[PDB]
Amino acid sequence: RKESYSVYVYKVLKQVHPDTGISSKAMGIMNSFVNDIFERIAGEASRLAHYNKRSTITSREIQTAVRLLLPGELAKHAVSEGTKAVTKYTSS
Amino acid sequence: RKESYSVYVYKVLKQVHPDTGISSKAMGIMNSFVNDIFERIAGEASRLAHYNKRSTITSREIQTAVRLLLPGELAKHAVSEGTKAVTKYTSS
Amino acid sequence: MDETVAEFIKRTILKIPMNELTTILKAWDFLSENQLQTVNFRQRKESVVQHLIHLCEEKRASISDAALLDIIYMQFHQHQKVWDVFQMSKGFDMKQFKNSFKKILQRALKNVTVSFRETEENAVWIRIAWGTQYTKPNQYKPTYVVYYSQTPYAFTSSSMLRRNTPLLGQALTIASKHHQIVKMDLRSRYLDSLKAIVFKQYNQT
Amino acid sequence: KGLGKGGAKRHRKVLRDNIQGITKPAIRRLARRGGVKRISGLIYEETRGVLKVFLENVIRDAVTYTEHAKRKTVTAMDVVYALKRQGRTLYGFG
Amino acid sequence: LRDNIQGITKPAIRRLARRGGVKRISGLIYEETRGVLKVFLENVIRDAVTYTEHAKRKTVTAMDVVYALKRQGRTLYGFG
Amino acid sequence: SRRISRRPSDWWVVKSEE
Amino acid sequence: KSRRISRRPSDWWVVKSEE
Amino acid sequence: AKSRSSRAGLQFPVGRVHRLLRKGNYAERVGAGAPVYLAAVLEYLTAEILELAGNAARDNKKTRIIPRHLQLAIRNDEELNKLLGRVTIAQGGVLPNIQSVLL
Amino acid sequence: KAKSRSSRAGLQFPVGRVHRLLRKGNYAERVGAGAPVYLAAVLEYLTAEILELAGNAARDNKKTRIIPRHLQLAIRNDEELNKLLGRVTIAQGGVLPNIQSVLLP
Amino acid sequence: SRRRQGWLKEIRKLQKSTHLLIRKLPFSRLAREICVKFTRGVDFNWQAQALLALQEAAEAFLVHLFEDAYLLTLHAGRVTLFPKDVQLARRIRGLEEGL
Amino acid sequence: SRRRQGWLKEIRKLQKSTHLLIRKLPFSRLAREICVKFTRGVDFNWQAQALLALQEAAEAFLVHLFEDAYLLTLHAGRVTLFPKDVQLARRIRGLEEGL
DNA sequence: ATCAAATATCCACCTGCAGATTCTACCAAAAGTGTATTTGGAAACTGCTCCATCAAAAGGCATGTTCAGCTCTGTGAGTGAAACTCCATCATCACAAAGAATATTCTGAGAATGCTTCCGTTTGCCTTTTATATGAACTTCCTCGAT
DNA sequence: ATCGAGGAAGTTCATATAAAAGGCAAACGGAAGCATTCTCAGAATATTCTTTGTGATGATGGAGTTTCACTCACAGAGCTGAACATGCCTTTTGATGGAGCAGTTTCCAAATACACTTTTGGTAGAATCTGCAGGTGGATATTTGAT
Repeated sequence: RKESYSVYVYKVLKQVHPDTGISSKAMGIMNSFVNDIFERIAGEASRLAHYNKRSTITSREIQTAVRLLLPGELAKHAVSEGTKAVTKYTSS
Repeated sequence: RKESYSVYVYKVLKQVHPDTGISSKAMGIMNSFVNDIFERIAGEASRLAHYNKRSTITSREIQTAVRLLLPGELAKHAVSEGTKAVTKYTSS
Repeated sequence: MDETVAEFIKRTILKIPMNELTTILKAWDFLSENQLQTVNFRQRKESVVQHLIHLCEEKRASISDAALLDIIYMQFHQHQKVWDVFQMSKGFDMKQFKNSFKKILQRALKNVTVSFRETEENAVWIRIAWGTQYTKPNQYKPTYVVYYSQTPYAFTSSSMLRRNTPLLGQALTIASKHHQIVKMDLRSRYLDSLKAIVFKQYNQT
Repeated sequence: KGLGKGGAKRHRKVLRDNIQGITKPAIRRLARRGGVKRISGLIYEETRGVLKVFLENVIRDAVTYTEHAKRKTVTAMDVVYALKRQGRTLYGFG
Repeated sequence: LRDNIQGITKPAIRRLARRGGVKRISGLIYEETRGVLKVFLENVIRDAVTYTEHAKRKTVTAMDVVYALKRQGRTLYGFG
Repeated sequence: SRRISRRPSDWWVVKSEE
Repeated sequence: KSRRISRRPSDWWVVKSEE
Repeated sequence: AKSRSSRAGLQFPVGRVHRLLRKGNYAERVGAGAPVYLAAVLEYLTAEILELAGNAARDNKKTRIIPRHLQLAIRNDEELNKLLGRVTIAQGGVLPNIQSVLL
Repeated sequence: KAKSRSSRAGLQFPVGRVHRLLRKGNYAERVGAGAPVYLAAVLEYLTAEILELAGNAARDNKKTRIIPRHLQLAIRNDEELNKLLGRVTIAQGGVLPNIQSVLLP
Repeated sequence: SRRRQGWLKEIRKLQKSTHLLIRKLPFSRLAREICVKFTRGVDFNWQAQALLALQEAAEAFLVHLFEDAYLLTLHAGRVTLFPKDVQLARRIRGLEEGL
Repeated sequence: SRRRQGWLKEIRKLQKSTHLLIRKLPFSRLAREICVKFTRGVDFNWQAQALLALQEAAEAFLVHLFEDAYLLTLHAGRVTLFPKDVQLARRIRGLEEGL
């Protein structure tokens, strides 16, 4: 009854490696990794909308949450692959 | 227009010192001490009500948050002085 | 007073349902009923038990008499624990028996299983806890033995702690005026089912 | 320290060892992974000190989540949560 | 090669480490502490100008530094 | 009430029951 | 997918000059 | 015509805690007995770090608590250290610490 | 009928499960429409970046199935994934094969 | 012979693998004794996933302590550790990463 | 006298008081330079509380680095510091207390 | 040795910035009385899951004796940093005008909530099918050590 | 050189353990279209706050010489902690029934928001009224080190 991200992660593995498998406990780490980045980003983005006297987590206040919760070189490639996934969703 | 605790903390000092004064910058530290304890405790008691999947922060789910955010001997008094506040609040 | 008696009483009371909570405390005979007037029972059980703790903190709060509260609790919940039937032979109110109830394991405590609450139909209720020679006893996995001073049958609760089945028979046969103890085919849930299988075969031979 | 006092029966209530199950070569083989090329003869007493004060800063955070939701069983999610507030996030069992 | 980082002057770093209990400073800590201080100010002002450029202003205020040190791990009790 | 306030707080050295 | 430059830990307790 | 705080006997405002603790969305529903019990713990700490500082005012013979005397009241306590672990103080200073070993 | 928002975004991580979790956590009162498409990208790029390194962990150790050791040699041998996961000890893990300096013969 | 090689066979062996290093049943009887000094009286009940959740944190903590304690032995010209080099490796560490 | 006493009378003077130890206008000209290497081209504008907010952290972090880094001098039998004693004290704190 | 300028203390003054005190008026917040609503205690029961034994089972640890690579202390060549006399230039305070930038007030429109219908997609669940890995043997290969 | 002995890849091989394909129910959630709801960008405007400039200014840092205390290699006295070899007691496995205890479902009332209420005292902020701290000087009291 409890849902994972396991089927979605397995599609990412086949997209970047045609044959690489994954063990079951290795799928367990790929869950509690991707909730830890999720709870950091969507937890720290809450603090900005509580700071700047707003009420809506928008598509902008994840972007300044990405530029803090990541180190240097991994930031600029994440955000530039970030906004590309918004523009084609807009002009679909 | 931003409110502080400055009239409150000054009344606490008179209960344990009849003649001690406080400088106007030391009241500023007694702001960000008491909000930092406040923004921890309610910001950590939210995690228990999200864990057990209830929706009421009661007078119980602060108590197990008090026993985490404090060290050893400061725990036993702050909960025992805490429960002295509720018992003469109900039986009024 | 001690400090583990506060955690023990707080967890003992919450096992009782709200129906018979006033039946137990009037029959347990430990606190003054004028304090029961002060304890308003019609409110939340979280605030019920703490006032019961606070009205036991102003008294002696001994672990011996707080153990007696669990014994009366087991008399009114006999449909949960699984029971067993022993019987002795090779040899009344058993007055010389009660003189030395506790003749076992002298290096551990003065009395590990002390219990003084007698019941009619010659029923003795003794709460048997267990420990070892350098460990404190464990007050939450007990063993209950109901023995009669006329029938040599002993009604024994199932022991969640293993390894101590025949020494319980040795601590009961040597302390009595007997020599033999057996293990019959009587292990059921109830005590009225232990009437027509024990009181029918023994009392009408 | 030594609360729930030992002498309820007699002195020396340490009956077999109760602490020395962390064996002599076990603390060796822990340090052999870290790059300790040679261990002095007092670390066998020292690591038993540090490992006792690591459990009292986990289990106090771990039994409290257990005693909160009124249970008698510490779960796997309780220890993962207790180390998460501690500062040592664990990706095994969450 | 003139100025703009040697404003952290030569006896000022000395009088810092006097407070920590350093009896006698060697001859490279005068360059070493100027290295630590530059890699401390790039892990604050990055997080501090981020809050300013987010809520669209041009002024880094007092609350723009107390927050960015709170997310860093160094909560400050002076100004917030 | 009053608790015990311990002035040095020597905490890094492990210390046994003696 | 594209590529970033991912360096082995590139010893960081030793302070770096521009050179 | 009764203040909530005078029902408890403490001093910190019950209602101002009860006002803030809904506006932050810490939970969608806030119990009645909670912001009394939080108003004790927030006072017992602020009545603890003052009494140490207030006894630090006479011992250095300045009758007004200046922000030095908070720094020497926090770091000279075992149990208040672990609470304010990753926290510095403005206008702080350090403990008087040299050891003999350096001197 | 092109109604899967993930396929509309050209991503692979889901969109609607992120949009469901941004309200049951109480992170704000209203959650924007353009937000959880931007959160379903950054978690993809932080999932494709680890497994591309963990994919080269199994190939250079001559096995075909990524075991939890292979993430430990994938994360720590990055620069920036160290400083991201500074508080994370991976279970069934291991440490880096650190040949020290003064152990050289 | 007398001394073929004592340790350098063993360190490169143990860093290669990923086992556990403290045996489970003593490591359970250390926890249950310390679990009963808190929450007095009631010895609790442990899921078997919980004991394998401390042991992948304890034997990942101490292996990070000893390695980071070993960089103090090389700073003093020694090779062997001492309890100087663990007492000093906790005080520098700073009160939140092992007390 | 050849030397009366230099270091001991100066240290117990400085721990007694609560100054700031870096002069403000160089510390402003250090901060504005680092601010303009980010946020390309366009400068910014600083309130006079924020420059007294870093200086109550930078001279609260460097002073807490030196007292911690000095305990690695006494562990080697030295007295003087070195960059062997600062480049080791940024390590053991482990990536979140000075990098 | 006393003379000697420091090192330190107290006693009295003395502004002068700094808290402290009314008193504001009233805005804003809180306190009270019901209306109508609901989470969560509280009781009872299924059945997953873990303590507590017995037992091969050996794998791994405990004890004792040795030994070569350490740890500790002292010396002395060689040195790298505090101390100190000068002196300029770079940090500071005050100001004042200039203003870019911030904050408040005020309006409406594209954007989020909300209920509903209808499908697709994501689960647990075997289920069968399929495979990699690992442990074993296995030999051939082949570094390394004793004549 | 000569050649014995492990040590180490390198190969083969069965083999369960674990995982991938499949399937489909199906319980659940993402989605469309719609109806209605508002938070927040955009523009106009008083106005806090901060940059840029000046001239005094002098405390304070940069340069240099030095003298002593300190870091560094070498060598020898002492002791301590790895290899080792060998019983044996202790940790594993597993299989065990029992079951305490976790998880589910079902009721319902005692506690919670809505909201307008009237109150109201209560806090924040604004001029007035004190006095505690820092600095100066009163320089007397006192231990520093040279004749």
